[PDB]
Amino acid sequence: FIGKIPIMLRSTYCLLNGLTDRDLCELNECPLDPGGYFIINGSEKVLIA
Amino acid sequence: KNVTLGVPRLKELINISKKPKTPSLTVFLLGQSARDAERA
Amino acid sequence: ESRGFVENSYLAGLTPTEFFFHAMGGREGLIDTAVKTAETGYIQRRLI
Amino acid sequence: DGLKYSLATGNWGDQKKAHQARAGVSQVLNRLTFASTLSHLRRLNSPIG
Amino acid sequence: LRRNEQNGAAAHVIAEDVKLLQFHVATMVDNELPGLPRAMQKSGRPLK
DNA sequence: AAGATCTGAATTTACGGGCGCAACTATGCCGGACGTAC
RNA sequence: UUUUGGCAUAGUUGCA
DNA sequence: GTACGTCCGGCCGTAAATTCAGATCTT
Repeated sequence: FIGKIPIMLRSTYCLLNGLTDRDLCELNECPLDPGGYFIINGSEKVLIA
Repeated sequence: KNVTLGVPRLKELINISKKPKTPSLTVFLLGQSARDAERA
Repeated sequence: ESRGFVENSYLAGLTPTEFFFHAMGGREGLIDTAVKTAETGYIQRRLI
Repeated sequence: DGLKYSLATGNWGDQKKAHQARAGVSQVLNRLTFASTLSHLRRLNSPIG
Repeated sequence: LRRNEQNGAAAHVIAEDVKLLQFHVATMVDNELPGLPRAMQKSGRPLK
């Protein structure tokens, strides 16, 4: 172990990867949510290009 | 012609500067060269 | 039209090139509004 | 913490050298309407430099 | 520097103390000048 | 006459400023050292 | 029986 | 004996500075 990397939502390593809309509803996640952001201390952070 | 105006020119007038952007001399003539194009 | 003379009225609607050149024209209006506000007060405060 | 702080504050570079660090890269995601969220996620920032 | 004089300590350390005191008073009145680096509060932030 | 000096007159870094206010958010400063309990 | 409060930043946004 | 754990020490306008031509002195 060397640390913890924040994970961008709906990436290939987020747990919401490739989940159908039903399973996203079961996890109380909006299927229309595009993702593309991190959760840092509960705050949704987006990196501006 | 093209002469500086607006707030840059007003700035330079109140911010007295040794370097005008568009310094000029509206120089007049008095003899026949005032009316003669060739002489002017 | 190549150098940005738009020929359609606002009623007729602009073409894509015409629309993009018009957006270019309005961008200078926005930027000069911004710089005017940037120079708002400075000349006036110096004068007073 | 090192990623986390940089994503929590948006100051990028060395933490102790944050005086000369580029700021505002990471921003709290703007959840006011769905169009605003999409616009924020697709955003480019041009620094003065 | 006071206990250096009370003890009668060496001169080079006294000069270094005077140097650091000069820097500290100068950055206490004015923490911005084209000389030594700025003073930080041990928290990575300059002093006001 | 010649010179050295030498003293007033042309060229390079270097601070130091940079819109009125509003409104909202969100984030923030340790490692040795010493004891006590188990 | 009469209180109250973090400073300095950074970002975003409104009007001129 | 071992670890923890929590308490104490580390742009443009001046404005100064550097180099070149009279001028009195020096020779």
